[PDB]
Amino acid sequence: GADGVGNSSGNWHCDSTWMGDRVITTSTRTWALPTYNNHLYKQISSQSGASNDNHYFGYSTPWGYFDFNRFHCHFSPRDWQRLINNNWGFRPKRLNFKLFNIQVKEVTQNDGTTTIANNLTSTVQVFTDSEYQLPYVLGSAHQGCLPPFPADVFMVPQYGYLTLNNGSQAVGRSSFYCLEYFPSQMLRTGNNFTFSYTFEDVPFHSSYAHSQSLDRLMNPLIDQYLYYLSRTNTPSGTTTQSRLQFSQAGASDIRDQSRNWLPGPCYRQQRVSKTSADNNNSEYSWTGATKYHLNGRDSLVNPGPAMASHKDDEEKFFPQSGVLIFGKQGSEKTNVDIEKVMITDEEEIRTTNPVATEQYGSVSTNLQRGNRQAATADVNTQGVLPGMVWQDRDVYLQGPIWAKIPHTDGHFHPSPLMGGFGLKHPPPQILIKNTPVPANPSTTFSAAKFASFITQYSTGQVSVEIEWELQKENSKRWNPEIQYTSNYNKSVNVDFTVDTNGVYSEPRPIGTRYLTRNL
Amino acid sequence: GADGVGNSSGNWHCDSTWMGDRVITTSTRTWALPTYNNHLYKQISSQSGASNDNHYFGYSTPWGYFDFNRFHCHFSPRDWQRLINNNWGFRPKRLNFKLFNIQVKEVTQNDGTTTIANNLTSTVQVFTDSEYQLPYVLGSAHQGCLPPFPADVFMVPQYGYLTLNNGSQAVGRSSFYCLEYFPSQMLRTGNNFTFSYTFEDVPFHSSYAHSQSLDRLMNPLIDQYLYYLSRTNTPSGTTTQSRLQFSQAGASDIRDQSRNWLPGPCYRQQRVSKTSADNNNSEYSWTGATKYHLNGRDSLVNPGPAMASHKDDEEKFFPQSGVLIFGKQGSEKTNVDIEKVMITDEEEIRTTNPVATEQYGSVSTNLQRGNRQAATADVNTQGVLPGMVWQDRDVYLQGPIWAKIPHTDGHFHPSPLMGGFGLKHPPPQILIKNTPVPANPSTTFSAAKFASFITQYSTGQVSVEIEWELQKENSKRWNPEIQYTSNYNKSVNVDFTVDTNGVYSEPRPIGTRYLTRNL
Amino acid sequence: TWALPTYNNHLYKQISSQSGASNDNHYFGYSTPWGYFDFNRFHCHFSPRDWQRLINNNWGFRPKRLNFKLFNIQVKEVTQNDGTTTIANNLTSTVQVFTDSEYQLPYVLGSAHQGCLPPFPADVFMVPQYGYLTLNNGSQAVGRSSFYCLEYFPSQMLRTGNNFTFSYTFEDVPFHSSYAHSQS
Amino acid sequence: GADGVGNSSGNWHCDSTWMGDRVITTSTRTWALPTYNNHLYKQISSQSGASNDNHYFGYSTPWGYFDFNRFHCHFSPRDWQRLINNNWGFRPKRLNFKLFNIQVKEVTQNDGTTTIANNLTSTVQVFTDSEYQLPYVLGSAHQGCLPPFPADVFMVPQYGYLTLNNGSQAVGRSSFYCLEYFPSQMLRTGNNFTFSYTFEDVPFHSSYAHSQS
Repeated sequence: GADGVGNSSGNWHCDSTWMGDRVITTSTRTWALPTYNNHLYKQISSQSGASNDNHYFGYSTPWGYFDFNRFHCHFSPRDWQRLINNNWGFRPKRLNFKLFNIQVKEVTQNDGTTTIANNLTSTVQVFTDSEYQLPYVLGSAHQGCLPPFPADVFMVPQYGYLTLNNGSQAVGRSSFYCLEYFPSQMLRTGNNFTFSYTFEDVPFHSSYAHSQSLDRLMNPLIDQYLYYLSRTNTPSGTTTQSRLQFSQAGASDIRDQSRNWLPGPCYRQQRVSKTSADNNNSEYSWTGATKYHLNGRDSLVNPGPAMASHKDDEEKFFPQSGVLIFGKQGSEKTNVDIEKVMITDEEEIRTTNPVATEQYGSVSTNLQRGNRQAATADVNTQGVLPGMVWQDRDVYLQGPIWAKIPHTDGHFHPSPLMGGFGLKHPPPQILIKNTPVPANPSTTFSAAKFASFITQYSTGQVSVEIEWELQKENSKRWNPEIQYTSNYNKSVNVDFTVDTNGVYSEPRPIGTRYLTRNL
Repeated sequence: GADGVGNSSGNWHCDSTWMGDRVITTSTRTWALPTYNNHLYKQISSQSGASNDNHYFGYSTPWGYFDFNRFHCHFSPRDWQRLINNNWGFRPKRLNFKLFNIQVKEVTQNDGTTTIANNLTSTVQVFTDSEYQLPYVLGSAHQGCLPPFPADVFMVPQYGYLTLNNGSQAVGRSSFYCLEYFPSQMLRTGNNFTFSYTFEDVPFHSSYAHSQSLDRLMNPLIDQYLYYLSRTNTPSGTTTQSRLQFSQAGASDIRDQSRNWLPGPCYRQQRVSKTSADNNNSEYSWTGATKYHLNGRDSLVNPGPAMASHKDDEEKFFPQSGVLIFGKQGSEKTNVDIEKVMITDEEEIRTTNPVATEQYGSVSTNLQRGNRQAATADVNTQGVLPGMVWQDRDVYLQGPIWAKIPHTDGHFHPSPLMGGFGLKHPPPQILIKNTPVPANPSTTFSAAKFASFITQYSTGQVSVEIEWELQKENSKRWNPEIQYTSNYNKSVNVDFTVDTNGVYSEPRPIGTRYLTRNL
Repeated sequence: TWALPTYNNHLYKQISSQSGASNDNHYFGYSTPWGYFDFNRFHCHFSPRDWQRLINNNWGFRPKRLNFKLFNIQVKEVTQNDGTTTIANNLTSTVQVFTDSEYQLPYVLGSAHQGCLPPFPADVFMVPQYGYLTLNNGSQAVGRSSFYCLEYFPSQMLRTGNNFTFSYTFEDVPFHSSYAHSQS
Repeated sequence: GADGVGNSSGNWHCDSTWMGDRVITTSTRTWALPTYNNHLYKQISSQSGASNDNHYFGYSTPWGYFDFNRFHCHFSPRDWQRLINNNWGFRPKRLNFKLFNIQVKEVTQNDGTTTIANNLTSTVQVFTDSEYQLPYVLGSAHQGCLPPFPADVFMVPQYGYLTLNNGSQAVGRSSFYCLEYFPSQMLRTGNNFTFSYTFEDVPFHSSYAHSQS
């Protein structure tokens, strides 16, 4: 804190710089914090009637929180292009955070019109847990981000959490956390708040696409010295007899060649098309879904393991849940049409990961003999076999930056499914509250709890700064790369700009992988 | 060794201390060592008639060995409760071992009654391999532990080993080890023996249970910004037509929400019930078992991969082999009833690992089209997919502490299946023998091998000390934890105490995980 | 977080029992405008979980030392004009606080009255009024009964930006016994 | 412990001296220790039929114990008379204790007559709790004192204890103590044992009678 009431508690830094190695990003927004719940905790549970897998049990706090998990908070559409086109990889070294210029208003509903006036003595209290002692809500891809466009004002979302349940009823192991029981900093008008954070080592995200499929690793000019079994039986006469022949695989085959590697694992998806006439007429939405079954209830697998989507020369098809889906500007919550959503497309992983809608391969069912013919079956699911390789999912732009690895005895390969950077100790949650002000107590002592409070809210500015590390590309490719370009044709509205009514919108999803590497 | 015959070679430390960080444990027992095999090695094989998977080939040595692999050796029932209730994790830093007060008796069977007298000149010889050159028998959960109750006397078990076989016949690669070909220390009455050992780094065992299921990671109060496909077709008229709608998943669904993680892998089990009337009438014991097939013979998977057992609000069911089973005091070897065994229950892993008796999930079989409806199948088995998490099995109390990782080119996540700590260099085996004494050779030279020896046995005391490291809990949970408590009601006998005949017994299994953490 | 009303309209009053009453129900005393803070109860200082390190893990405990303070004082004035009240800051108003520490007042604490700090940290509570009793005969005072004016102590007058602190040290006291005996 | 098997582990001090201020007393006895219970603990309870106030619940250990709680152990009838006639008060400042010359015999019941022979390799194990962690049996005025007359030989009594009961049945708070779970010193033939102790301040006992009512 500092001097106040007529002295600002901070300026607007809010700029982006590029040092040739690392990137430094800063952004600033204006927020408004209501009082939630009327200053009291409440338990919340699902409805009486409900599906067995829709039940939940939890609590809802008066507190509220700041979240920037999304890139578009930290990157303009132009700054995003110093990154994509020019770089193979990037990772989040370090960040910095602060709040300033806090001011608290009180409102009076007298008569039919409200009035709003400053309360200079009121306070706001803020803390960051940083010991990871609370349930961690971030990384679930909720709403309430800092707006992508710097001039908008946003509303701070409410905080809540869930724990173990049986039906709609709690179990004995379920925990209840009172946020009032942490140390926090009470901020009056002239006071300000700061903290800084340091990311743990994490591998770079890969913004390259491969220039070679795992099918073809070799030169066609030279034959292998290994043999495979080419032909099972021979035409000895008008009737064939069994004779085993062997061959060496050259450029005329290439399906029969020996290899050191296999594609990544798969957990299979249903296929649907964007053309409405192609798809079947029924509800398969839930029945045809791919699911995992945990403790007697089923849960859809929305992102799934990373897989190529539409195969080759079919754009029309995408896996049912297998992809991320973003909404356009101003889309309603429920039952919205096809042209309102923006469906992501991942074709860049064809070279390693298998297509989401097709089988991994085929495997031999039985042992052949003289009188019993061979047989085989398609394998729809694979775990990880020694000697396989894969890629991860794009981070895109408006998608999530990081997620927290659960605390467990084992985990295989931490990278999270939606995208981005798995962290064992991610950026800590920041929680904020309006301190309650009692209103006009009775003259005689009571001992009952106060039901009456002054109605008030607060507002101010918030600033975030992150340092990013870059991985440059060095490549001998002769011919030019594919780049991200805005169309040069004329239009009614420019892309990624405000319209005539002052509404900022994002036309399309933008993925991170354009530049090409060889496998 | 030291001065002897009238001077003791050691005292009894045998105590437990708690330093606030690490635990130090000591225990002392009295043992008796017979001579086995009549001082000679023998090969042993399975019976002539036998199942193809019951064959074995091996050897049986005169030597015998000390094993403490079990916690109840090192922990009383009370000492076990500063650990469980007060701590999140513990691991075995260091240990210490010694033998002392050796005395050797010789017995004469003359007439119809034996007499037993000291032999002061006889010796006992002891060694520890420590280079891991012998077959390692420990970790197979055999009998012969130090007794749990300090006042009992125990018998030292015989040592043997198995190697490659074909049928009941040996192969050419099978190895034969003569324990006489190691250096050993010959201990006479006044002599004593010691060595110490240091555990390699191993991750803490997790004595917490999770307060959140992997289903629910998020706050119900806020909607996601991601979309899923809610409804496949639309009622355009008395007949429906295909139209794709999308939706955002809030608290009213939660089965459709996007997630960054998946449950652990599964290899499925058959389900049985404790109520006798429920189960089917037949022998499915072997036929309905889950098995793995190695070199043309089948082997039951007794512990299996770690899984939750009875699901939710069904206690009555447990997986067929999927759990550990302990016997009560004085239970016979074969065909014992249901109320004699103590069946362990693992419900604490529901939040991550899937139930042992149910499928992992469902996967799409085929590609839909206009005229072909969607279809899907249940997946009964999963390997490890990137981005899954799981937990390990409880160590309990009377179960095994550690096991030795096999020496191999690769192994995934070493932790062993029964429970406890996988070690690449575990505590070395200690082997002990009675030195043979010839009896009255003939007056004329023979050159035949001696068939006649003095009949004798030895006894003494043994002491073990282990240092344990503790991991304290720091938690903001408001409401109280579940703890382990002995019932306060009156009873004929107290639990974990001797009866009226002086027989110590353990009433129930005690697992290590009570205190709760958030996922 | 607390809220302090003005009691009695800024004046002392003597109080006595009712005219008709049982001989053992009579009392004589005074009621002050002042009000007081009391935490005499454990649930103020211990959550239900923190209470379980103590019980399960320990034979005895005693209160070595304590520390106390008040901060973020703000004073509101209310206007009853018409049918609806309005409430606004008075920035120049003060609040005055003292601790006797010489044990010169009647000591009300330890009688297990209401008005503790709430057990749950998010609640707001109301500061209770202070009063005391002295010798009586029937409903009438005796000559030895004493009258204490709290205005006659030194106190600290706290305006909006001011704060208050003091600390205290317990005298030696034997541990409380949280064991039960295993032998009769 | 020390050298043994042909070397004594201690002498007989066993004397009384008077310094004009403080008294120093010493006494020595010979003991015999049987094995009790056949090397195992047993719970013990009262009989089925019994009065409500005669019920008890407890355990009986294989262990046995030394007790001198009685003056006649430490005072002859003559030494008792400097004290009484010549003094107003006395209190127990300090004590010292030891065991020595341990020898272990083994017995064979063969035929109709027993034989008894030395076992030189056998041991005896002794400890003192000193942290007061066991039930304290002493001070209940049981039998088994060191004899008053120095030439007698005595038998070491068995140890046992009681805890909470309801009827003849145990309650949940009742405790079970295994004496094997203490550190102890294992004494072979040539070994010996010692410890010393210091009394806390206690007021003198009053050996005067009043000359005024």
